[PDB]
Amino acid sequence: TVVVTTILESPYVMMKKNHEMLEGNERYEGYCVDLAAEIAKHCGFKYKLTIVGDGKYGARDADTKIWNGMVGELVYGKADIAIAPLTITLVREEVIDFSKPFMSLGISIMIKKPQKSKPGVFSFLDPLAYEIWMCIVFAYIGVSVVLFLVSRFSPSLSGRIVGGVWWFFTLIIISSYTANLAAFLTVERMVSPIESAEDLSKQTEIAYGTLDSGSTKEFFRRSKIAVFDKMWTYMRSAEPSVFVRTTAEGVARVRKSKGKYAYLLESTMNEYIEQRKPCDTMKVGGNLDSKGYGIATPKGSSLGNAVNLAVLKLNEQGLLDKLKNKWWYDKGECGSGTSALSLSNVAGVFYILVGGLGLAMLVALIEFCYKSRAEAKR
Amino acid sequence: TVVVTTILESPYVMMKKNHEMLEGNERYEGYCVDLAAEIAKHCGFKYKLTIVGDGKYGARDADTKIWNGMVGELVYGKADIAIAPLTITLVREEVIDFSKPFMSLGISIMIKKPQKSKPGVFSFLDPLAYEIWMCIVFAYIGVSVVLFLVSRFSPSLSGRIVGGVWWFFTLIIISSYTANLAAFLTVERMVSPIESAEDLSKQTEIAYGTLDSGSTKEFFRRSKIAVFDKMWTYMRSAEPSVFVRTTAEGVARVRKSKGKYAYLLESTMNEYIEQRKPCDTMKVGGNLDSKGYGIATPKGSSLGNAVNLAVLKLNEQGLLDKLKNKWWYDKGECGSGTSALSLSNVAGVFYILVGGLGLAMLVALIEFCYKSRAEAKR
Amino acid sequence: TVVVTTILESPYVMMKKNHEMLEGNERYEGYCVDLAAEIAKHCGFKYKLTIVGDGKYGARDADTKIWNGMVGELVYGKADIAIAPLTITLVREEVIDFSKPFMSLGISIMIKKPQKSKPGVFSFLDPLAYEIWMCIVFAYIGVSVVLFLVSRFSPSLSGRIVGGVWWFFTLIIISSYTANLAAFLTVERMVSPIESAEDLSKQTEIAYGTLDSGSTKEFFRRSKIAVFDKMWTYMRSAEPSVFVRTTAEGVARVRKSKGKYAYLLESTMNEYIEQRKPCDTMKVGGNLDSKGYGIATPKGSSLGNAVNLAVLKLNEQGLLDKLKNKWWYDKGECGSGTSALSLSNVAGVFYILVGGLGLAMLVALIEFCYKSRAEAKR
Amino acid sequence: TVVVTTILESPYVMMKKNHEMLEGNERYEGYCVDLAAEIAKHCGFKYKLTIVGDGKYGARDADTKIWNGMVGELVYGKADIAIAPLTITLVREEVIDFSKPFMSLGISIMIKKPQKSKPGVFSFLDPLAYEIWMCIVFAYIGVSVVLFLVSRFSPSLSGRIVGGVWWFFTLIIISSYTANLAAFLTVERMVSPIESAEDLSKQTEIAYGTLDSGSTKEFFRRSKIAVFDKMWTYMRSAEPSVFVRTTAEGVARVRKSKGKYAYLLESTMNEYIEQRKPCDTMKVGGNLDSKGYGIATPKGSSLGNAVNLAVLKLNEQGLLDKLKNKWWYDKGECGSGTSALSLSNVAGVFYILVGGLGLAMLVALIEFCYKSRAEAKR
Amino acid sequence: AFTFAAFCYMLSLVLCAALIFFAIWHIIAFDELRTDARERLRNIERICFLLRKLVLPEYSIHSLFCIMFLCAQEWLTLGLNVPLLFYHFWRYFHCPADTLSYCQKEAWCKLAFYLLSFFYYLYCMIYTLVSS
Amino acid sequence: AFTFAAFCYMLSLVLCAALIFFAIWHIIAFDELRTDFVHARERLRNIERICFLLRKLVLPEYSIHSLFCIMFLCAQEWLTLGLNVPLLFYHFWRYFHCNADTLSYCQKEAWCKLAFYLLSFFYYLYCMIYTLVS
Amino acid sequence: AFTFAAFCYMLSLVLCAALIFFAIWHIIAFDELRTDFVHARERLRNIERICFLLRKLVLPEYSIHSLFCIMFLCAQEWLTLGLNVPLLFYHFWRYFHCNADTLSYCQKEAWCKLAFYLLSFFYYLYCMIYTLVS
Amino acid sequence: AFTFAAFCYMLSLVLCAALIFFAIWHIIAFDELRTDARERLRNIERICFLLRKLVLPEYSIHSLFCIMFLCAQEWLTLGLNVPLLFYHFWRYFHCPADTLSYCQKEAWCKLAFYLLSFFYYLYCMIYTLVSS
Repeated sequence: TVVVTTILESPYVMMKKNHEMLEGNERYEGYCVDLAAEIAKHCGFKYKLTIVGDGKYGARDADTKIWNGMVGELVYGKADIAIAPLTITLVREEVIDFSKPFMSLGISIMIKKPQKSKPGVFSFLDPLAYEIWMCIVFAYIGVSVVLFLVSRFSPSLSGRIVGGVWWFFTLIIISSYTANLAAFLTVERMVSPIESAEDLSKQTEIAYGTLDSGSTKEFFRRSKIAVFDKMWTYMRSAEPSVFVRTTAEGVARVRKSKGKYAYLLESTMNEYIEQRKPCDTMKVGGNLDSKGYGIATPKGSSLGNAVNLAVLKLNEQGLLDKLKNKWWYDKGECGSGTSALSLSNVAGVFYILVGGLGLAMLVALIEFCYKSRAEAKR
Repeated sequence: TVVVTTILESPYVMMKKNHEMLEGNERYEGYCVDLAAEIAKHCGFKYKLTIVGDGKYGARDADTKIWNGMVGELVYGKADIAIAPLTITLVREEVIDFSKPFMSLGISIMIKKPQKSKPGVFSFLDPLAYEIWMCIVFAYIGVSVVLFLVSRFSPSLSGRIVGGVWWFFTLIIISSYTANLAAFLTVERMVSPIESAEDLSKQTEIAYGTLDSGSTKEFFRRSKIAVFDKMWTYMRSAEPSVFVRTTAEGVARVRKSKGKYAYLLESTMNEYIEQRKPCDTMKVGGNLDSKGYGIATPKGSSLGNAVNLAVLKLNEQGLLDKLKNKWWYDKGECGSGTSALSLSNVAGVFYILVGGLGLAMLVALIEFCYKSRAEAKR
Repeated sequence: TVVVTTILESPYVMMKKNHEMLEGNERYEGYCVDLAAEIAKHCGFKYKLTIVGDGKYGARDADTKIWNGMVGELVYGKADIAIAPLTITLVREEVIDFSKPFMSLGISIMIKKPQKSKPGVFSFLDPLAYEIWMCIVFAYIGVSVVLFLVSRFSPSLSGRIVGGVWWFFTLIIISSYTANLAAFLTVERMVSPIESAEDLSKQTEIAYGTLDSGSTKEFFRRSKIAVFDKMWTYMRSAEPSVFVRTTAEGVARVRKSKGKYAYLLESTMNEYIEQRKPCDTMKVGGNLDSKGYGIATPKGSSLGNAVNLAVLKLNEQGLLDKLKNKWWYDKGECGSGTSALSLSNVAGVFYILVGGLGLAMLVALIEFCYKSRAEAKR
Repeated sequence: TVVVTTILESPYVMMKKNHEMLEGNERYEGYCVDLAAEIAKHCGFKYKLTIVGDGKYGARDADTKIWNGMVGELVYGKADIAIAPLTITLVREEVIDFSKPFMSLGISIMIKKPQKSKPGVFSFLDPLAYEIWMCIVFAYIGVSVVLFLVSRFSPSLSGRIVGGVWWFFTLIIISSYTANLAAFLTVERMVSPIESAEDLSKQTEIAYGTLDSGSTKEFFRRSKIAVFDKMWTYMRSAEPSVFVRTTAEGVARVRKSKGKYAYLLESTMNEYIEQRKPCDTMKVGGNLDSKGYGIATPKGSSLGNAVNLAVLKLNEQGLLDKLKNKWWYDKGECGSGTSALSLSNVAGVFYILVGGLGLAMLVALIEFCYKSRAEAKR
Repeated sequence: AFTFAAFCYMLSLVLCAALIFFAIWHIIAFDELRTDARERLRNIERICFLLRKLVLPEYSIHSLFCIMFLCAQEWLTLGLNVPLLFYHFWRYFHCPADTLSYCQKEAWCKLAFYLLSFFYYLYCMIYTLVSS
Repeated sequence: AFTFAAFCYMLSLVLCAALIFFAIWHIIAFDELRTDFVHARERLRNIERICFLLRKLVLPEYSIHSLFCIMFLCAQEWLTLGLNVPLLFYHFWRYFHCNADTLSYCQKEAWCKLAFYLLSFFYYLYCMIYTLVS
Repeated sequence: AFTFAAFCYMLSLVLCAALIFFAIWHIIAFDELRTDFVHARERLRNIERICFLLRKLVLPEYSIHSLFCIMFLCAQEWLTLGLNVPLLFYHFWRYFHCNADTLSYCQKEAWCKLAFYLLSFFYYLYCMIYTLVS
Repeated sequence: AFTFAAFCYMLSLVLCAALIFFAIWHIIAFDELRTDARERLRNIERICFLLRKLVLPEYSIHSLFCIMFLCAQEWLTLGLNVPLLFYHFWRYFHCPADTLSYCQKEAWCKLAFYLLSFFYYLYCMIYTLVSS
């Protein structure tokens, strides 16, 4: 047989529901499981779907350079093959053989999908441009003035056409406003201003953090680019600590930080979460960097070429995409993805009303104190 | 002889109103009864009816390898012929000579009969809360009061500006109400309830379930169809469980739920129910699978070649269609069971209208009195 | 090998594009072709996909009882098997062996899908019920009367509340009409009044006919039921000749008879046409009768049982439905299935306007001829 | 040493502004050029660049069984190494040692950049024809004339009824205009252009095509995926042919078509085009397949183990991302390339408004003159 | 529950509610005029003004009742009104306006008629509202 | 079958109704004035009243006939307009063209004008008829 | 943070503006009348004018104060209403309760009423403030 | 192409189109009054009526121009109007109304100012309309 070492991470390595009631390879399941199955089919052999000890992918010690993780196994003979989401690195390849990537990915972004924004106190103007509002106002006052100038400037054949054209105008205005507002309220399209990481670099309202220790953090510290360097500057000079200690921590933070946080992680885990519950997240933009999970094998082996060839065979056979759709989207729970009108949507209207009302009232008061004063005193 | 084993399933076979008061074939009644009558009239033979003890149609036990039900009755000489809704199958075709299908059928859908058309009296206030209606009313009265004050103590400009601001206000208000109402109407309009099974595969708001175990579920399994594959994927991940106990339970749970649940069963049974009280069901989705019920007989018999002929003759003379009509619609407890706006949606408007009219007439009368009396007399 | 006799009818038997450039079974294609392929797979043998001579399914001669068609072949040894859409009948089975139906079907209806109806001269009232219109009218006149009764019946505090409530009323009315009309014009739901054959039996505006010679015509002549007997009475006593001589004739008739004709035929051909061009037809209701296309084989043969078993094997394997979806829907062209407002939609409004206008004009004329007459003469 | 065979494909490799004026590696320029520079700087070797004669990457001929292109150059000693966008494949992996992917990529979509936002001046008249606008205008003037006549020769009832009928008329008119405008707006609102390939599979208004022949089409074939299966079914039944000649043709035919056609190509090439003039394209659909470009070498070589290390080191230092940015965006001819209503849609309203205002002022002035002059003077 | 006839009944109800007070004022004015110089002349003429004035309203509202109950398919109640239409036509033809007896008689009869039509319309509305 | 000309034609005949009415009324006024041609004070008051009504019934003719012409124009109709134009010519001529002697001509003027308006009413109805169905 | 009581409160203080204004104007009128208490004809005309204005400025007080009360009621507010009620009691008392001697009381009446209205203005603004943010 | 300032320019244009005729009538009225019993008294008073009347319109329309060109961010043209606002404030403070010379002088100057603002607004609208 073969010593297959991997680690428990979904949807790659998952324990069957009745794992305690089972003893064998049937316990495990996921992506890499069927992957190793097809790999053995191609080559032909027996394999024991074991697990890593320290629950680590692979790294070394700065002082003892001891490989901890699957790397330590495939290097120290404890294992013969590692079919897991093992990231490919310069150092890890300098010691063993990495097959061609079976899963290309890259760092991505995770946020909470757009929720219904604040009522927008002055939102009833959103259907139209402020310029159109000012034009309506000035047209109203100009028409009133013209009417004033056909009574003193003349004793009608003028108020008729003026009234008619004003009727036409207000008609079309009412209709346009109603139609646009109905279109707004019917479909309810949602969008967030974050379609990339450049946007996050520009603004600073919503925050963003990373796992306090991981490849992503070092990459951000490194990668001296105008954008990523700026984001590292921010996350280094920013309070409170935007970083986290685990993944689910950042996920729950974004969930409770609905509109002011965003977590960066492997695009695979992001696409996975987005399909899991509570279906209240989303990935935006594209992969910042580009990495690849590929098979591993000790430096001197015999499956290197066979596995490297089977990987391309599957990538061309439309099989890796099949397994991915299975374990990410078909299995996905988020396969799916009117209300009344509150006062907050129209409060500005009543504010304007009260304003104009008090204004007319003060005008009348001063006009009275002038008219009566003049008529009495004179 | 001629023994005839059957089963008690309505309306195919049932007990007469007073079966204990009768002794013989006159006891039972149903589609299959008249069918056997016609078969005897054709082949010219006397028969004796019997019921199956096991209450099951027929099947093999993985441990005994012994057919049961009427199938076993025939195979084991306990019966001469079977006249019942005995589904045709390959396993059963290997032990008997199924006649030609006297009734074609398949899997269907069942849902709640939609009659939810009881609109509230003040439904027209649903587009926006009373919190805004009261503001509107008090704004109207305040603007009236202020126009009154102005034109009273200054017999202009204040009048012009209050007119303009009220113009703006009422504009926005009517437009908002109209738009939200149009949203409600449109959304309620473009909702196709169901037209086929795919309507359920591409949605999850309405759950769909089947019986605990039966040929229905088995067909949903081992099915190449991607649609049925996805539907089985869904039902297998049901929480709560879409699968239910005896059909009565799956029927009642949709009889109670407005439109949240659907039950998949035999098209014939669905049609039978749709014609039964409380006539709160319906069947729209065309039959998914295509099967047929047939008359069985012991393989080494002499009637199959004399039975298929009668079945075909009756299917050609429409007698079978006549019997189906009789036992489904003529015997049906349910005889046969728009876009515009009904007054029921706008009643409160006219109610408050007439209320205001009467109030105004009363006020006018009391003012007429308090004026004329106090002036001419006092 | 085997003598496979069939006939050219789509989507069962179709010649490949390069049929002249080919010589063999690869020429043909369709449903029954793959059917026979899987049948031979099950049993195991060679077959020559030949064709019938007279281009007829099967029948006899009233005088010479000579079987013309595939029946003549399987009876006179000219063939060994007939995998075609051969209808199962009493007479045809009295001579040979019919397998269990592989395709259940029944007579259906074919019409032209609903097109945008006439503008509906008085359609602008469709959004609301005539009762609501009359109520609007009577409320307007009653309010005008009440206003008349607060000026002569009294010299305001009455016109204020009356004006306000009337403003509220007309507001809600405008909004409701606008919203309902927008909902009508946005989605544009289409429906025909023909959801079954009972409807065709009731009305007589739109006509319906059948092939002047075929199983359908005789069935309609026969089948003494309140409905089908009535439809036969109609089509027998009706001018011009509703019948036709072929199928495409009736199809083109319905196409050019857009809203006053409907053709009855096998549901299979109907579902087939509905997916072909010009995608301007549709099937409604359900199968009136119930028939089945099944395999045929001479009276005494050896494939009878094997074929009867393979048929059920396929029906249970979800294969017949697969081939059907392939040759009817996947191959189907009709995989898919705003405007301005013409004057015809609102002509009634201008008619009403001119009516009221001339009415007021005549009223004014007579009022003048009375007032001036009295003032001059007296 | 070191021979380096390449190919002329932009921006990977190109000719300098004046290549004839230069002799050596300084002649060419591109991503691959700086890549080879970095590889030499890492491994410390001098190289000499060359171009392939066949202008093809590499493939076998079914008759010769002889690789061509740079693949053959390497296999046949004509080249020491290849630095080009040489897609990784299984057949090619069997003859050389592909380095690790220096650039991941896949199949993408291309469409026309939507900027069609040039609304007509009188677009607000589109909801209904001028045939109705003229009727409305003349109805207004006729009602004015008739009210004038009435109040003139009868100084009522006619006034009340004309007011009521005009109320009804204007009600219906504004409601109809508003509703049709809302229909237009909403319909134009709920149109998701594209988000993935499935958006095309479930529609047929926008055709989609690929190159005449290539790995793209081959992937679309032999693909288990039901989505790609349906897309290949569609493209195979294309009429006219969606497949096209050299990519330039498929690009231009969508450059001309507004949104009727889409072209599927390499994600890298699509991104390159999107940054090229006339900047009338875009790429939204995520990469469908997952492949990568790599540096090749003769199997029995000594650099692969010295080349994969450099490739990984550069991918980790972000140098490759820097080069991609340089050669796509920094060198891009295109820098980086709402819901409410703009004044452009309502200009004609204010135009006719001011026209009527000026006409009224002119009429008032001439009336003032003809009155004052003729009265006080004459 | 509404059926569009309850609306006409409510309208006729609110109108007859004013008609009854109209007729009561008529009766009381006749009682006060029964007194039969400048004081009495004014007390008579200023009231004959209102009398001769408030004549068209009756015709208008009665024709309105007729038209409504005709368009609402309510025939059983129209026959209870057409006789008053004939009476009003005869009045327009020839109406005396010795005269106090006839006037008070017609006033009392019309008042009773309107008070009864009140209850009639009320019961009809009540019956139509709950006819579901 | 509307064409925007049916509305114009029906409106035109509507207005022609009162046009005919006013023509007949002017004819009757001229007839009673001819008959006529303190009883003197009463006749003076009566003729003052009738002349006031006449002078009040001048602008409407111009207005509605100009409306006829302009609506016929705006409807791309070019066979009836040309028939209403001469009347507009006469109208504009009346200003710088125009009791015991003047009535002699006003009588025939009103008579011919009434005949013209009646003929125009019939023609407009015929046009609306054979244009509303096509 | 609207509650439907903020609108009522802001409207109430708006109206209280002119309430204070009219109170001060009545105070000034009473002061000039006290000073006063053909020159006689001129004084008579002036006092007639001022009394006409007064009698014209009576109904608005009742109207707007009743509006205050009814809107406070319709807003489920029950701490300010109870403070405006006594003024309504006094108003309805004025009918069957009520120059050279009457001004002696009208002076203090208007003074106390102005104080009440000013205090109510401040209280309404405070209520709107600490109710508009929550 | 519109930019919301062409609207204010069109409005000021239609208003100055009336202002120019206003000032021309002013000038002609002064010319006719230069004649300086009951006939002349009336010919003077009936015209002084219109003069003293048509005073508020100028203030109103000028303040309107100012407010509009302020809200349209059009500053280059507001400074061409604020001096007239100061002039009108000074007039409201103290205005003589010996007097024919001053009146005709101010009339002519304001007429020229309005005629020039006409062309100014016209050119500004033309430049703003095709600034695409």
